[PDB]
Amino acid sequence: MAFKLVEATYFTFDKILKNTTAFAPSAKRFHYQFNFRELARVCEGICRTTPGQYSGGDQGKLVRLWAHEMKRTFEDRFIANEHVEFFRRYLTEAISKCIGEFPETENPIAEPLIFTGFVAAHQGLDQQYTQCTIPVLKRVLDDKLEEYNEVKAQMNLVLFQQAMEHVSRICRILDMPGNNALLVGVGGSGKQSLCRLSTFINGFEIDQLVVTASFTINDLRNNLQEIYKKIAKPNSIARVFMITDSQIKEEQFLIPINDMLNSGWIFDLFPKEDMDSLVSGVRNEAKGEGVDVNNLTALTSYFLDKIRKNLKVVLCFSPVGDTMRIRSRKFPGIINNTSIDWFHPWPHEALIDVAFRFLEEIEFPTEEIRQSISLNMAKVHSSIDTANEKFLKLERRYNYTTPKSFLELIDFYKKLLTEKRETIQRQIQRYEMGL
Amino acid sequence: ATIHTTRLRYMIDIHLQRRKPILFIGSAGTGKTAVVRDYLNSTRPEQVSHKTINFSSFTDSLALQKNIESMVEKKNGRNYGSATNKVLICFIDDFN
Amino acid sequence: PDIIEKGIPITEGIEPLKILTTEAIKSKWKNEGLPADPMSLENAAIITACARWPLIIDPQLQGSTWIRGKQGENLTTISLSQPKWLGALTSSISSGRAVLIEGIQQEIDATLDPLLQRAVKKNGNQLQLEIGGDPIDYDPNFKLFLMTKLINPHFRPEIAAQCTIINFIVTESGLEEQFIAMVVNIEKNELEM
Ligand SMILES: Nc1ncnc2c1ncn2[C@@H]1O[C@H](COP(=O)(O)OP(=O)(O)O)[C@@H](O)[C@H]1O
Ligand SMILES: Nc1ncnc2c1ncn2[C@@H]1O[C@H](COP(=O)(O)OP(=O)(O)O)[C@@H](O)[C@H]1O
Ligand SMILES: [Mg+2]
Ligand SMILES: [Mg+2]
Repeated sequence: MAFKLVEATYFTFDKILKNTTAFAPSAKRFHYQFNFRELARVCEGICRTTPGQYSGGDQGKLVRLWAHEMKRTFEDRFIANEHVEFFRRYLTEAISKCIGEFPETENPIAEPLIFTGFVAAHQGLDQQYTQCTIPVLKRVLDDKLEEYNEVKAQMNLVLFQQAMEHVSRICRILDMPGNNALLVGVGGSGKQSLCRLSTFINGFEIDQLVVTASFTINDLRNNLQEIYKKIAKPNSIARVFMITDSQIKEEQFLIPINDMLNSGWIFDLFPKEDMDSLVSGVRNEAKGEGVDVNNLTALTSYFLDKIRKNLKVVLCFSPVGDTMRIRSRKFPGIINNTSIDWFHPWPHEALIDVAFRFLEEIEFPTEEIRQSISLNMAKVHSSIDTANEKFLKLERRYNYTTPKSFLELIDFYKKLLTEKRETIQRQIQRYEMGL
Repeated sequence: ATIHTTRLRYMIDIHLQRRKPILFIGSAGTGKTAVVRDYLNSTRPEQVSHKTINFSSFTDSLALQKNIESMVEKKNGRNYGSATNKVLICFIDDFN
Repeated sequence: PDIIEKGIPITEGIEPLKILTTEAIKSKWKNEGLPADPMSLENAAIITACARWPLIIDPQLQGSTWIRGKQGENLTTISLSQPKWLGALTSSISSGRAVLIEGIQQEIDATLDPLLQRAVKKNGNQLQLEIGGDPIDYDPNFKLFLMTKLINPHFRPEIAAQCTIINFIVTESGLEEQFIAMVVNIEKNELEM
């Protein structure tokens, strides 16, 4: 089955290269470029699977896992839902060729099918990565969110199916050692808040830099420098690093971060004498590991491996201008080294759940109004995107509609309705007393 | 190891004995950096002394010299080279 | 139609102009250099009910003249080009009825980004908003209006969400409707009065 999966992953990879018109390097396809790394991390994530849980018949269970993992490094690469459809057809043809005979009852690849090694940690399984059902995922995330609210700063979110899937595939990139996560989406997509949650789900400690109005390159270096002191110590939880487009006030602040995220740590971050004192602390660990000590070559190397494993870099950009594309062109490390993750707009089914959550704890005549309003809230936002597509073709004037725009609209509507209802109630009470 | 890497691996050993530098070209996917990075580990740390340099598109000529200065030890006179006749290798990535 | 299909309790004849604002306040606006066409009333009705800061697009400065009429007292217009615009805005945020920003066509300055955000930080009784190096004391009933003179202006979609966009452009039938209201007042003055 291993050999078949290698020919399969190639077959899918090869059918995409053949369709140069569909997928190619472009201005808006700076990342679309298909490397070894995406095949490598696919091959890496199979190696993550422990023997004891995958022991037995691997005719049904492996192809599912592979297909998922394959899908999550290719879907995120694609921006358009058209490109997605083309890929799924190539993936089915590829599987059906190498496997030969497979049941038509259950599609090998399916949107419902997710794989995560955080669900295992909740159920008391140790280093286990398997397929998790949508309803099980809901219960774990909802429980963990209550734990996050208890200790860290309270974050409200809808926790719809598509947002939860986005939590799963970020948790997955953080579980892989050395590999860095890149989140791309429009302003308000929840990605920064989904990352902070996703980090907390796993056993990792998130550290975001705070940018003041007046900031300097040397001030950034000192914030990073502090983070590397916590990683250097042997018995340390792996530090995640959070960055957004707003946090990057100038392009000079990005240069250090890319050299960190590419490999090891930025050249001449600390002095040579300070580096020597960090190396000595790691030497005590190396004895326990059983790696060659007092070699001063393999040890220094081992220090760079540990630092790489314990530093995770999370980047957040918006693909709205050609400024992000200029970042890709300028900064080579970012697009190739990190694992891209693209946020699509919220589905019609998800928007209904958002409205249904905000309408809760508001009085209504029969609460059937609530369930209907929640539909109309989704229908109105969708009908704007269809009108916005019509507006883009008809006139040169560009309008943009984001999920934060939608959230803020709902809060304003709710406040206006509550104020009008309160005024009407006061007037009716006065009229009743007078009567 | 691959058929393609082993034959390039031989070409590097040939090109390391000589003072002739090597330049690798190909797409992002091809896996050049790793093939060089494997070799630098397999080389003896006394004979050859390896260092990686990565340009992020803001690396000025002055900043490159600071990286070279640190790599090269101070020989007798104006000349700067490694002590005990060690050969100094500087690896460059994202050259263009 | 989609409100009737669901069957949600609503009045038989709804129009957005009536909800946003009463009839009397439309008659006030008419006096303050506004036309009687519904498109301009809708636009004027939006900025009143806006939960976000309103970015206005005004070729022929039709919107700007209305804003100046409405804000009769303590209105200050500060262009991006002015060198003390950071210092003026900070002193305005503390004790300013209203603020107007000229130009700001596209690429909005990073110093305004925290102000543009409707979320404000409350320190005890007082409210504090962080603009520039030093935080400045925020007072309630502060208004911020952003006017931009352009045709097909291009904004960041993150900004189009953050700040509600509204256009005062007199085009097609939109200008016709204004001339009718003007003509009617000259022709049948008695009926309008
Ligand atoms: N699913 C959601 N449910 C509720 N509120 C949300 C949701 N997603 C985002 N938000 C709100 O909108 C904000 C979006 O900002 P952020 O999470 O940083 O995303 P982005 O980087 O796309 O702007 C959140 O901080 C939160 O206040
Ligand atoms: N034998 C190999 N095993 C694993 N990865 C390899 C191997 N050979 C090359 N690679 C890949 O090579 C890449 C690093 O070198 P290279 O592709 O030249 O880098 P770049 O694309 O930045 O020029 C990584 O994707 C790495 O996985
Ligand atoms: Mg945000
Ligand atoms: Mg490389």
